[PDB]
Amino acid sequence: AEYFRDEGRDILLFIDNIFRFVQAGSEVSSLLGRMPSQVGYQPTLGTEMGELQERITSTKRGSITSMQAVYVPADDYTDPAPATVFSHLDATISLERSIAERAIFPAVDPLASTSRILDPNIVGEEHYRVAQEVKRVLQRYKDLKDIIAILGMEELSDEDKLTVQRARKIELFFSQPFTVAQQFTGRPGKYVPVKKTVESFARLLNGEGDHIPESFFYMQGDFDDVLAAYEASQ
Amino acid sequence: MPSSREIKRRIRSVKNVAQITRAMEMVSASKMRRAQRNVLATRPYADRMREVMANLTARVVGAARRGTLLEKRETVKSVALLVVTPDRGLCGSLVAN
Repeated sequence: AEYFRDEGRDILLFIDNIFRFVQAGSEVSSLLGRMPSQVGYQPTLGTEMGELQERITSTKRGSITSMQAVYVPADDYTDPAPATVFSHLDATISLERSIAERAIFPAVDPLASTSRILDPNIVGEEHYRVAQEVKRVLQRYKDLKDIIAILGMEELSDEDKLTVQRARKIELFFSQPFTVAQQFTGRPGKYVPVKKTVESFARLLNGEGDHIPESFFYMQGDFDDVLAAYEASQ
Repeated sequence: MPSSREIKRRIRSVKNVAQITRAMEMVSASKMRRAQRNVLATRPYADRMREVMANLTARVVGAARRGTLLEKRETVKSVALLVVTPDRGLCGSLVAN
């Protein structure tokens, strides 16, 4: 890839399971007689990660738009390999088993996923405001999860009830049918532009869709698809 | 794995929650039994009052504006509502309903 980068061509780099790179390095280091660190990992984990990851960076001659996948052993995000990967990124997406088991198959955790360009100057004022309000509502839901688990929804205040309902609708709304996932979900693939995503989530946060039941936000496109489905059900 | 100590503290907190809710359920059952006894003790008075009122209403027909509180006042424009709600929460869907 560096040849095409150095001559000016843009590069889309997909590296699948960097953790496999790390695990291979760990097995080799175990066979090389090095003294292990933490959970059986190589002492040179940070330097190996730096050696691979620093060559991925885009430069002034050409740009590499990297999209890596990182396996997490068990579900431990505190494992040394993903932890070393975390600091080498401009955008982090976290996939949670709890969200995937709840059938929200684009199981991205919005509270555990960050990005550097999530700035009002870079991406836009409305985009930043909508994303931060969505994250705030989801954080309030995460804080009230223990209340809802045992007491139930009825004990919360009216504002807290509305926040939790909006958060559940937001959690269901993040699910999106994919073109490559037509075998699992019997729905056509859906492409949603970033402007439509921002507008739909702004409309969801404004109050529109409060009368709509939650199940109509599952595996839809923008808010117009949710409205069309709700009107079809009527 | 947050920590063994932190999860143990959470276990202790939820066990205390379970004990508190069990005590609340027991005292709520006792209060429900006492309230049912009070309702059954009040019921004969209400039954006698209802029977006397039924006899009196069957006696009077077509009176001067049919009494005052018994008046079927047409052109209803103002309605007062007496809603009764619990003094404290933790009832469930009752207050919301």
